[PDB]
Amino acid sequence: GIQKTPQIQVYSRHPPENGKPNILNCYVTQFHPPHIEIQMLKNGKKIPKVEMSDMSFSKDWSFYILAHTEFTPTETDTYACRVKHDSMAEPKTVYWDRDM
Amino acid sequence: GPHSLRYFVTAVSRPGLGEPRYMEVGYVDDTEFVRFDSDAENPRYEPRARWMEQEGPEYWERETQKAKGNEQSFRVDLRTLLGYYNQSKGGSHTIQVISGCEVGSDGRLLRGYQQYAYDGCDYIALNEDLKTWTAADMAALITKHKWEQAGEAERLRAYLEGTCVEWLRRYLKATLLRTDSPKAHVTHHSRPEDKVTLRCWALGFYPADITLTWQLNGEELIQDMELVETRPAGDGTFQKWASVVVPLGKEQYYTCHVYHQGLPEPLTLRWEP
Ligand SMILES: CC(C)C[C@H](N)C(=O)O
Repeated sequence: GIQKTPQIQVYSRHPPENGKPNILNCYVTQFHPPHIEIQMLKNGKKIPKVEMSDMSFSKDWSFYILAHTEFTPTETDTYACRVKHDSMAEPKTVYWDRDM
Repeated sequence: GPHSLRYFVTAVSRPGLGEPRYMEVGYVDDTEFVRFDSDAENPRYEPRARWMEQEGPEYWERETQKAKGNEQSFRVDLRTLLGYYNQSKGGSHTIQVISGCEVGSDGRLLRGYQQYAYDGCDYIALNEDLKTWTAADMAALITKHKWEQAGEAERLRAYLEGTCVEWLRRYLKATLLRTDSPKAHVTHHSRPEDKVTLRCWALGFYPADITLTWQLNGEELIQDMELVETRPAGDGTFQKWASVVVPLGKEQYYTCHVYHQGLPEPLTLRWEP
C-alpha cells in the first residue's frame, strides 16, 4: 500500500480578539493509514481537553479529521498543533498564526 | 438537480490490540445522515441528520443487523487479503469502500458505483454497466473471477438500480439545498522592505465550493497568489483566504473577487484602512 503525509492547518473558528473566548482548530487531511495522534499545545504544554471530530475519508481514499479546543487568545500566548503519523520520521508541529 | 446516496465504509485491523475497527457512514447529497461505529459494546446504526428520527425502530434494528454482518465479512476480507498479498499477521491494514447511486433531476439513475481500496490504493471497482468489474492488480483479479462466478454484479445491479434509488427517492423527500453566503474582508500585513501582504478572507459560507481571486487591472493574479485549502470552521460553515504581495502604497490597485453559489452576484472588495 501507500502512506500519505498529513496536511495540517491551525486556525480559529472566529477572527481572533485578545481576551475573547474562541475555538482553536487543527484540521488534518490527506493522510493514510488512518491511525494518527493529534495534540494541541499552549506555550509548549499539552492542552488537556481536545475534542476530535469523527474521521472521514475522501474519494481519493485519504482521511481527514478536525481537532478542536476552547481557547482565549492573548497577545503573547503561543498555540500549536502537533501530529504524529507513520508517514513521518518525527512529529510535525504547526504553529497558530492569527493572520492565517 | 441531481441527488446522491452514498455509503463510505472503513475496516482497520489492529492485530494484538483487539478486533478490527469497522465504520459505515451514509451520506445524502454529500451530507452525513447515518453512521455505524463498531467501537462499542452494543453498536447501533445511528441517525446523524435532523430528519432521520422519523424512521421507526424497525428501520434501526434491520440496518444495525446489516452493518454487523458487513463488519464480520470485512473481518474475514482482511484475513483473505493477507493471503492474497502474502502479508504477515502482525501489521495493521485498511479496507475502504464507496458504494452508492446518483440520480438526475428526472429520478433516473445517472451513475451507480461500488469501489474498494486496500491500504490506500484502488483494489476493485464495479463498472458503469453494473455488469462487469475492473481489478487493479493480480490480487483483486482473484476477487473479480470469484464475483463473476457468484452473480455479485447481478446482486449489486439490483441494489443500485432498485433499492438504492427507492431509498434515495424517499430519503430527504425536502429536496433543496442550504446555502450560506460568504462574508468577506481584506486584511493588511507587513512584508520585508517596500512590500505588503493583502489577504482576502471569506467566512461563514456553505457549501464548501468557492473561488477567490485577486485582480490587478482586470486580470487575475494566478501566478503570485497564495491560497489555503478550504477548511471547516467547526460550526457547519467553511473558511478560505487568498493573499498577494504588493508594493507598499499600491494597495488600492488590487481587487479581491469572491464567487459563491449563495451570492446574488460576486463580491468585489479592496483593502479599507
Ligand atoms: C477485499 C474483498 C473485496 C475480498 C473478497 N471478499 C474476496 O474474498 O476476494
